[PDB]
Amino acid sequence: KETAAAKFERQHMDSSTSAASSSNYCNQMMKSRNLTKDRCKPVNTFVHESLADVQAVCSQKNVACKNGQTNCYQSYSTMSITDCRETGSSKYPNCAYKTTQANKHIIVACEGNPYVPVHFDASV
Ligand SMILES: Nc1ncnc2c1ncn2[C@@H]1O[C@H](COP(=O)(O)N[C@@H](CCC(=O)O)C(=O)O)[C@@H](O)[C@H]1O
Repeated sequence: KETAAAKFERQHMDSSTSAASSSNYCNQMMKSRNLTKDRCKPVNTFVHESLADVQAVCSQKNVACKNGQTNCYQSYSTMSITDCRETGSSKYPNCAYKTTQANKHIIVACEGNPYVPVHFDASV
């Protein structure tokens, strides 16, 4: 099946643009990345940095993960991100999201060889 590293790129990487322009970004992105298939995925973040810059986080600030593992890393720099969060009114199969652009540090869990993000833990 899809590796954890590949799923991360699918769910969280969008190096295309440097930021969210349109208010339908999330609606569009959540559909295309297969995140509205069976249910509406309620919350998701996309990172608008290069894959190299994101993978480099795995050699930055080591921190605990939410689940208590210690293979999580905080980015030294703030990154361009978009937070997608389902509206109060959203109902499958017409999944509806609010798009919010931010610049924040990301925290990711890293694993494997090469040692790359496999989970998006938080932005801060
Ligand atoms: N440290 C951990 N290492 C590996 N898996 C973990 C860890 N911790 C939990 N999992 C479980 O494996 C999934 C893979 O991480 P996602 O990037 O897909 N999921 C984000 C939602 C996306 C967002 O927030 O933008 C999240 O739930 O934070 C987690 O949802 C959790 O069920």
